[PDB]
Amino acid sequence: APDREKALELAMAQIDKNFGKGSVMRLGEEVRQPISVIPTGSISLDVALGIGGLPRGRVIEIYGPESSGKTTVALHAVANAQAAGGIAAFIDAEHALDPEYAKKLGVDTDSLLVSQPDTGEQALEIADMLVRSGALDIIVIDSVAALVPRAEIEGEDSHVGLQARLMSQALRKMTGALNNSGTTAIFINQTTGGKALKFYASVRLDVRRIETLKDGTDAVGNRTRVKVVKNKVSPPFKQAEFDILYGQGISREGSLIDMGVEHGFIRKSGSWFTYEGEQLGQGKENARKFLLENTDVANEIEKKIKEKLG
Ligand SMILES: Nc1ncnc2c1ncn2[C@H]1C[C@H](O)[C@@H](COP(=O)(O)OP(=O)(O)OP(=O)(O)O)O1
Repeated sequence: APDREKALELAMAQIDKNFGKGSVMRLGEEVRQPISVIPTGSISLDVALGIGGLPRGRVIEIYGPESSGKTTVALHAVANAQAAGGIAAFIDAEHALDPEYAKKLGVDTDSLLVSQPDTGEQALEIADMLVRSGALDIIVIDSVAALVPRAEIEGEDSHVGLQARLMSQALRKMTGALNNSGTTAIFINQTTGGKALKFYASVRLDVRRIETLKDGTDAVGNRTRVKVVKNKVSPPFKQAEFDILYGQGISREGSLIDMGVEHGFIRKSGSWFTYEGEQLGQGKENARKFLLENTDVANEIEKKIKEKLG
């Protein structure tokens, strides 16, 4: 009887000593703790990730439909890793970034590095050496797909001299660097030229806009769902949902009203949210309005919501 479970252990462990940690996991295991971790400014996602945020020194991929949220996450990530004496670098090859939105998200623009490569090759070289300086915490590439080769942009084919070669290369040599430097790297998507990225990424996130969050009126943002389809640091397949308000981004408040009930610290006495006797208000975003101004109560709720997990 114990020979099986014990033979599986000697073996299992054997697998880690040859191929790393998360080589063989078990969807249940809570096995743990890597101090280094950048909170995504989404308590929700953070636990779904298992280790409470994006691992540092690992390459990451956030993919999905347009306008779902991927970059809003990445930018929150920046802001966190940044508000802790972190130095971020945003290699922009889409010319889409909006500093006024980034600021409201807590990002330090003035101190944010911004490269606007010309060739895909350039971007990955600049990113590479820039990560080798071991000075950066996080680095994000906006749009994997928009990293076209020097050739495709000139004339010199029919697919052969590839992008999904340019990707395998840079990814190969840059993967190591990150390990040492302990810099964690976010890549945005929408394979294409990937097929190599999907393998490297120690964590892959499948983002998608589920609901169209309205505040009675009609528009305020939208509900985003995220499935962590690959995780070599914790158990995969967990998922999370959070609110994104056209203006502020991931709703901290909302993120609590959700967790607050999914964990009983708040009661649904019929569309009427309540916490320890006193009422928060009727209507999901009416309670967020309560949790907004009353930070004391939220601090305790967040505090209790955090103690109930880890
Ligand atoms: N500058 C902005 N001001 C206000 N809301 C914004 C802004 N940028 C994005 N949003 C809001 C509106 C959208 O419903 C939502 C989409 O987030 P966003 O981070 O742009 O997703 P994304 O970058 O993952 O997707 P994409 O693949 O199209 O690049 O966020």
